[PDB]
Amino acid sequence: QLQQSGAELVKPGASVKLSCTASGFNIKDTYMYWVKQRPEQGLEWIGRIDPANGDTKYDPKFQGKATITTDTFSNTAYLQLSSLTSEDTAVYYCARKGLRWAMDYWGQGTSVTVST
Amino acid sequence: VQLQQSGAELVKPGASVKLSCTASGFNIKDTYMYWVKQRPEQGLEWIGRIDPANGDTKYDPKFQGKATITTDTFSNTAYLQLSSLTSEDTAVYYCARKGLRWAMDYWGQGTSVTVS
Amino acid sequence: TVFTRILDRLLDGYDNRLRPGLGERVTEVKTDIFVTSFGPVSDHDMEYTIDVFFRQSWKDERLKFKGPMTVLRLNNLMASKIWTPDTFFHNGKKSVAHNMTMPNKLLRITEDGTLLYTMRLTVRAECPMHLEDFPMDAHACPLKFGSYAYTRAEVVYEWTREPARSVVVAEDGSRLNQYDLLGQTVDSGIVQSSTGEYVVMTTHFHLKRKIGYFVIQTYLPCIMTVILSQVSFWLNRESVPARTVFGVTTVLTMTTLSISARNSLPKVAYATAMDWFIAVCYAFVFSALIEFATVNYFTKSQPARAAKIDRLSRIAFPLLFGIFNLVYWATYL
Amino acid sequence: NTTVFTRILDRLLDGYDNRLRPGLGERVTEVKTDIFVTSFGPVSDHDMEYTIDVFFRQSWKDERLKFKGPMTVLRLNNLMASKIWTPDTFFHNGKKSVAHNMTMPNKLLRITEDGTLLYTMRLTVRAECPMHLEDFPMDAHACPLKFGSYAYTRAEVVYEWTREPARSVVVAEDGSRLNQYDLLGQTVDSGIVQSSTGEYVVMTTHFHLKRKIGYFVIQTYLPCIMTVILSQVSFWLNRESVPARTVFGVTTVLTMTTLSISARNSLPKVAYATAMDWFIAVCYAFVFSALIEFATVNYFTKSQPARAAKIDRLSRIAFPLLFGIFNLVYWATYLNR
Amino acid sequence: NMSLVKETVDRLLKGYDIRLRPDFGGPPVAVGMNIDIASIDMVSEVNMDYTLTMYFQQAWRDKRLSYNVIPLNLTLDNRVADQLWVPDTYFLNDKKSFVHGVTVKNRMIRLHPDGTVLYGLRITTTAACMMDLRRYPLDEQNCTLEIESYGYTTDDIEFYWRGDDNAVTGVTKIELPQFSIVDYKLITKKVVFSTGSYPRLSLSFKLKRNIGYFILQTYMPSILITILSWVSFWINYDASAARVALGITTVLTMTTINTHLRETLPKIPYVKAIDMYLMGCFVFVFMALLEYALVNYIFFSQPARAAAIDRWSRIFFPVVFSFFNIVYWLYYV
Amino acid sequence: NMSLVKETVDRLLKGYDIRLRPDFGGPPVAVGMNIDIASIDMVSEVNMDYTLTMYFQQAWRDKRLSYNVIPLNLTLDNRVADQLWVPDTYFLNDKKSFVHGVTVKNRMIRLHPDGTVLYGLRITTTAACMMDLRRYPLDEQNCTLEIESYGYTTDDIEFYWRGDDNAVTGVTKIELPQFSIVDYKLITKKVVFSTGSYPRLSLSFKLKRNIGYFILQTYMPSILITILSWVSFWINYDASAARVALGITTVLTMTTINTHLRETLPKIPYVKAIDMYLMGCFVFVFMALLEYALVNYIFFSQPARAAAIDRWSRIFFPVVFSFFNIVYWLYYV
Amino acid sequence: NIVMTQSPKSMSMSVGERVTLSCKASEYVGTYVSWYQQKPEQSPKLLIYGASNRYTGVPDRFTGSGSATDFTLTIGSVQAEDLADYHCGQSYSYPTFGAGTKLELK
Amino acid sequence: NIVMTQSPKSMSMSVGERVTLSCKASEYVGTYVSWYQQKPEQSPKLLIYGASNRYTGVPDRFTGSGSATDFTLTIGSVQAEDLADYHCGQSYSYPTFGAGTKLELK
Ligand SMILES: *[C@@H]1O[C@H](CO)[C@@H](O[C@@H]2O[C@H](CO)[C@@H](O[C@@H]3O[C@H](CO)[C@@H](O)[C@H](O)[C@@H]3O)[C@H](O)[C@H]2NC(C)=O)[C@H](O)[C@H]1NC(C)=O
Ligand SMILES: *[C@@H]1O[C@H](CO)[C@@H](O[C@@H]2O[C@H](CO)[C@@H](O[C@@H]3O[C@H](CO)[C@@H](O)[C@H](O)[C@@H]3O)[C@H](O)[C@H]2NC(C)=O)[C@H](O)[C@H]1NC(C)=O
Ligand SMILES: CCOC(=O)c1ncn2c1CN(C)C(=O)c1cc(F)ccc1-2
Ligand SMILES: *[C@@H]1O[C@H](CO)[C@@H](O)[C@H](O)[C@H]1NC(C)=O
Ligand SMILES: *[C@@H]1O[C@H](CO)[C@@H](O)[C@H](O)[C@H]1NC(C)=O
Repeated sequence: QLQQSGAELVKPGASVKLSCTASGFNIKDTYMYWVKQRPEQGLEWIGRIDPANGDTKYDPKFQGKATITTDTFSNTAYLQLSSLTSEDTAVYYCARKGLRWAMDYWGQGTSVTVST
Repeated sequence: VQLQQSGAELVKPGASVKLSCTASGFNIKDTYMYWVKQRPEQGLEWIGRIDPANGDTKYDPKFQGKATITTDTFSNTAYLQLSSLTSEDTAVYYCARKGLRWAMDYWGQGTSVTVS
Repeated sequence: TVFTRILDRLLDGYDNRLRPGLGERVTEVKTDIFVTSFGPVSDHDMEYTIDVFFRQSWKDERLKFKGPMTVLRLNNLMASKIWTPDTFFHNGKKSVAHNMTMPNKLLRITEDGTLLYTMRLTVRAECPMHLEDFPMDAHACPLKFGSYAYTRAEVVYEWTREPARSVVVAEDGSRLNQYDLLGQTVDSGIVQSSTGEYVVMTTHFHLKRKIGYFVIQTYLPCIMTVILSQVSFWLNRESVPARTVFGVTTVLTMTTLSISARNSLPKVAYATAMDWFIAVCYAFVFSALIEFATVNYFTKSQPARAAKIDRLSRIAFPLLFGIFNLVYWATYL
Repeated sequence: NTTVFTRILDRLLDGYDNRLRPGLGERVTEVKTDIFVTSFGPVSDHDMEYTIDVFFRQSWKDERLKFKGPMTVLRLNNLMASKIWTPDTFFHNGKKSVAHNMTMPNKLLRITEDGTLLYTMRLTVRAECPMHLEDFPMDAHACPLKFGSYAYTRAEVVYEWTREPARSVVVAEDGSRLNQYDLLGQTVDSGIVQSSTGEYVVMTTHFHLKRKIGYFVIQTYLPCIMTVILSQVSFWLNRESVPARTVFGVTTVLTMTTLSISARNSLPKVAYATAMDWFIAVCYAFVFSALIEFATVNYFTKSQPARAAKIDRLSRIAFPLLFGIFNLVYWATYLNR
Repeated sequence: NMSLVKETVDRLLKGYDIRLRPDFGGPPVAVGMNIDIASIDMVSEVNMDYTLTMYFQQAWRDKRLSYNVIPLNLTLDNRVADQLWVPDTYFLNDKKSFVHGVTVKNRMIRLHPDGTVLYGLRITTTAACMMDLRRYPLDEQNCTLEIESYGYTTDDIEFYWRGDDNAVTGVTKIELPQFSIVDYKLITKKVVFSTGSYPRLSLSFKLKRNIGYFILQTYMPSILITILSWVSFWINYDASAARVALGITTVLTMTTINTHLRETLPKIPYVKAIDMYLMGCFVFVFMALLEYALVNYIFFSQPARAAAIDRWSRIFFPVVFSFFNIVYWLYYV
Repeated sequence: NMSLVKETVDRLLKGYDIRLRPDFGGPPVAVGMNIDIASIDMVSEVNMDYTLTMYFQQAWRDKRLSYNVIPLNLTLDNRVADQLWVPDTYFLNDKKSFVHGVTVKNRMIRLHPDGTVLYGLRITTTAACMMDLRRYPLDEQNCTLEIESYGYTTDDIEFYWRGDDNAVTGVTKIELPQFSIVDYKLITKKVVFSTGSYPRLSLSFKLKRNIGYFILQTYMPSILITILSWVSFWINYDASAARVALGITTVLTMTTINTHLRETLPKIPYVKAIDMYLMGCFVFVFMALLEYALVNYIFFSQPARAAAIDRWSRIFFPVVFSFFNIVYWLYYV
Repeated sequence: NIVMTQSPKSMSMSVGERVTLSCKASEYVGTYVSWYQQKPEQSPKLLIYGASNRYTGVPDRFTGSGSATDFTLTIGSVQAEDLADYHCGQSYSYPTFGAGTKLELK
Repeated sequence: NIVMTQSPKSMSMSVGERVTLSCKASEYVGTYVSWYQQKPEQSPKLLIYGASNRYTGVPDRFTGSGSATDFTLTIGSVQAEDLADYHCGQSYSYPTFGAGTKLELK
């Protein structure tokens, strides 16, 4: 139902781009969220995008470090990080809104590792 | 547009005279007909009003019962009938049509009635 | 059977959007009014209701026919299909065209082609008023009606009969609570606005106010309380507290009467003619009170000047009161 | 030219049956709602109703109206709104509402290339809110507005909000025209109502209101306080000057009666006991007890005047203490809430 | 059966020309009217109008709608009311009337085998009737309801009640709160207007006011104050201030009661009876005050004159008051 | 000729799609609005709304309505307005408005040989403008009217007045009963909503108050009541009951004046200016009463102190009161 | 009945001079007066109908002024042919005509 | 920003025992809290959407109770594999999540 890229290892200070491909529906109807999860910690919200108008909302603490852009023809969302340090090494998920504003469907997830 | 009247009349006292005016260029049934007598070298004086629609006739109270106006819509003519003439009744007679705020715009050439 | 054919043949090839003689001569519409009952005039909003029959007649060349009837009385339903002149009232706040059980619109077709079209209306017109003469005022309320979306070149209004006899008011129906209908006047004019020149028919209804109520309403209590203030002088000067109570009572009664009079008076920026009489009637009591106070002051030092002031006030007050009453009642009527 | 668009539109409306909803045998139709409040009208306590002026917006996906053309967004005239399907949305507690028809029906229809219809109206909604006037005039109550679908169960039509719910009901800044109350905030909620026919989805929106006190400060409280102080002042004058004190005691009670008449005029009839009524009852009781004390002193002066003077001095030193204590208790009690 | 009725209705409505009334070229078509009054809501003096709710029923014979296949009485859905012909009937003096529509527009169309058609509405009318309030409150009103035809002259239509005794019903059950019904009458007339002669019916019923209520509310306070003003005479002429207290308080109370009663009663700006009565009592107390003032003035010279005037006043005032009241109540009632 | 115009109009309206506005694909259309105010009926503070009647005219170029055979300026009947396209235009802050339907729906449709359609209405709008009464009665209101296209964004429609100096006429002849016009302005804006950017026109006229009538009715009674305190000061110190009664009467009269004025004034929560004035006068008379209470209480110790305090107050109050009035009138003007 | 008065009775004016004729009505007449020009031994023609309206085919030198009960006909440039009798007749009620004015060249 | 407090931190209960987890919201959130289940090394799944509503394909043992600011997830007979992390997240505003609760067999 949802597809993501494999694990990605990057050197500190270099931007990286992650992809989330939907299958079985058109994202022009619903939003697309992005969530990050550090090892053995609570979930955290990165931001959401509305493919209809292209408007995006970000968590202020993550503002300016991530950009979310969508392509309707390929039916895909793209999360491009900024210069990331060794701190933000965690898993990422893309989610779709549900019936009562619950993120029901989630991708398998991708692990972004930072090493020198 | 045009009004025609009969020729001059000469009548002895104690008799009745009849005057008729014919209208060409319009049906009489639309507008009213006015009869006005005028003595030599004096001001105009109204005689009567006739309406072809209902046949209602109104007269100057001093002439009520002394003159009678009738309309024949088939021949498209108006008819004035006088009775009990005196030497003072001699005057010119005019037949007119009202229009554009009751102006009495078109008058006949004029008929002359002399009592002797 | 035959009438169905006669009636369908007319409307066949007939387009309601175009008034008769679009490129031909101007159309002349005749108008007549029958004021069934003259509604109650109001002073707070300066509006008067009126109930009218409204008759219009124009010559439409296309509807001429030939048949055994020579006059067709048709249902109201066919009124919508033929052309109908739009005649609106230039100063109507909110009218309503009655449709009790079927739309109250009568249409008659003559054989020559002279249509007749009458409606029943209730119009709440507005007339500005001038109350400088209240309650002796006499004013005229106008009712002006004219065409809409037709310049003088296209539609012209006339009166069906002699203008003095056009607007006819029913004798029994005319009901006015306060005023009293006097007479009717008609006029024709041309009004120029942004779109063009329109012809306007005007009808003034004259009104005069009834006065029998305000005599016993306010003027008589004022005069009686002024005469009571006058009698206040006759009281023995010794009973000072009784005289003080007698003076205060007139002022309290004047206050109550003035408030009651203000409650009914219509709110206007002008100073009404009644308020001047009220001010004089209210000032005479204060003058008498000031005289009594000056007497109570003077009585200790000199009794002679006290008695002289009493005598002079007695001989002086009613004279000026009557002179002012004469002037007031002579000026207005 | 326009002929291309006319042919597109006529091919579109062809075969479109408005009695059916979009996607009958397939998934449920989902409607997205939004409310923009242009102005919050006057809230009437006597009828217990509040007027509101809204820009009701709805959006729903429909499969049959998709087309292929150059325009890609169609802003259509208002009169086309009646031909396509339109979900019925009746406010559950609206006493009487009116859709404006100023110069053309206030409706806008916007059809996207995908088939996402947008349809908005302008409304003046007059809705009832029950109130608890016990804490009057220190009350703070919330007026609700609940709208849901009609003739359609939850199985067939489900309502959702277009944006994050907190930012769905949007109120204009200068739009609030409230003479007396004051607007605090807005809240939204989704719910399901079960009835004899079936289950129906219902959107609820609460508008929180609070009442200004400044009017009633100078309206009734200050007159009663001034009257209490005045009626108590009379105790200092000499007991020999009887008529002055009698006129004093009479005028105080008469003013109190007029004040009570006005206070009863203030609020619509209720079974409850309002706090203002409590305060006025205590104020009236105090002035009446003072008058009774003066009367008993004037009756007692003949038998034993020394005890009368002691009673006068004790009343002087006793009354303002109890009055101020009660005022402090009352004001603290109703302000802490 | 169903199909027979279906095809019968279909063949009736086919080839039906609505705008042509029945028997277009022949005699007039009779129309029978029948009214069932449910209630009379309110009867106001301020606006001079009364509100009624009624069931209006019209029956007319129509040769076109006629069937011999089914003996039943067909009753059609009200949607058919537009397709058939219906006589237009306007109430002459209604100001605002509307047909009740709750679940559907409340009107019934009932055909018949012989062609008689029955057409029924449910109407609420705010009719207007002139009220003569000279003798207010004790008066009799003659409020009416006037029915006419607006399109067709007396040559084409005829109006008549279907049994004069049983035309109007439900009047006995009507219960006005402040008035009470006395009698009603039914009239048939022809009225001449400038376009012809039009038939009409009139349903007119009297209204009598209840005297019992107004007495206790209005007349008792004035009479009580007038009588209590007389206690001034029994006081000895030495106590001037005491007597002046009453002579003042009576007048002040009369003025206040006058203002209150003006605020309460329905405002009508012309002379009425209760104003005459209140003015009479006011004049009486004023004259009492005047006579005592004159006594107090001429007291110092001669006391015997004062005692004589007091005795004369005691023996004269109640007699004059009783005579005035007797003349009043005999002239009005 | 007649047939030429008939066939021209018939071929114009045929094949005309009402759903889509002119120039659907490309550039936006141009719409010019030309208001003409007839009268501002009433301006109510209780509801904060101002009724107004206007002739509202919109002109725009429509290419599909282009004819070249007839040189005349066609003036079709009003019915045709239901077939042509018409820009939807709603007022933003109206509560209740309705097009007048006295005889027909008062809309004017005037075509042109090049397609410059002109479309006219006669609208009565009850709009609501927020009013600030802090400075009541001496206040300035800024009441407006706002016009917006409801269905088309700025990419589709354009708004501009047809010459600003001649955009709105008829304002000079308006004679409001209470207020007075000062100035009017016409503004063009673009308002951004959630869905898009929409054009807007604004017409706003100031309103000034007529302080003349409003001063005389209310500001004098307070001065007259306050003068009573000075008159009480001029009383001999021996008399106590009379001056105490005068003070109590002043207090009661101030309270009754406040109550009555509140019953007559427009009811609003926030405190007004005239309330501050009345409170000042109430405090003054209350301080006078308390001062005389103190005088009566400390009179038994020494009458020299009483006379001294009386003289102090007589030389003290008339200056402080005038200073307060000075500050008042210099602050509110 | 409504009666008209016309002034002056007979006046004589030279060529090129402004001439004024006045018509006073006893009752009220709301701008329904008309002015008729009568040449010797001919049929009266129409010059001004209502108030200040010129009939078709009439020179612009003639002007009319109206009020409730006062009406005036004003001639500017005057020619030889312009001399003739003039009548002011009202049609607000049953029509009646004034006495008439005779105008002669000097 | 809205903050969620989840209690208790961690708990260890045996098979067949009733278990209750509580979620507290600082600000107002009206019946929009959802409850997600996440097993180790797997993406989270949705258990309860809204309040007292079960997503399709979830056993009937899970129940939820809601309010304005208090929320409760209740398990009856608890199987062996039901131990996993549970998160209560609100979406009334920009969505946020609680700390999380880890459930382990004893
Ligand atoms: C209320 O006012 C109406 C209005 O006039 C009164 O109606 C009148 O009633 C009388 C008696 O019914 C009518 O007299 C009739 O005269 C004809 C003449 O031929 C006669 O044949 C009848 O037998 C009857 O006597 C009178 O015409 C009628 N008024 C009008 C204008 O037609 C009515 O009586 C008043 N009272 C009530 C209780 O309605
Ligand atoms: C009544 O209130 C309205 C609005 O509440 C006032 O309208 C405002 O008038 C000002 C001018 O004083 C406008 O400012 C203008 O800004 C444009 C921007 O390009 C520019 O042309 C000028 O700088 C001009 O100052 C303002 O846009 C307009 N509208 C608002 C503020 O919403 C009005 O002036 C008040 N008074 C009257 C008598 O109407
Ligand atoms: C008792 C018969 O009731 C009805 O026939 C009925 N008609 C409409 N509805 C009902 C049920 N009912 C009591 C409602 O309140 C309601 C609530 C909804 F959300 C939607 C529809 C309805
Ligand atoms: C139909 O109505 C008439 C009315 O008089 C009645 O006589 C007849 O019996 C009715 N028909 C039936 C079948 O009841
Ligand atoms: C039509 O209107 C235009 C606009 O002013 C004007 O120029 C033109 O003369 C008008 N046509 C006629 C025949 O008057």
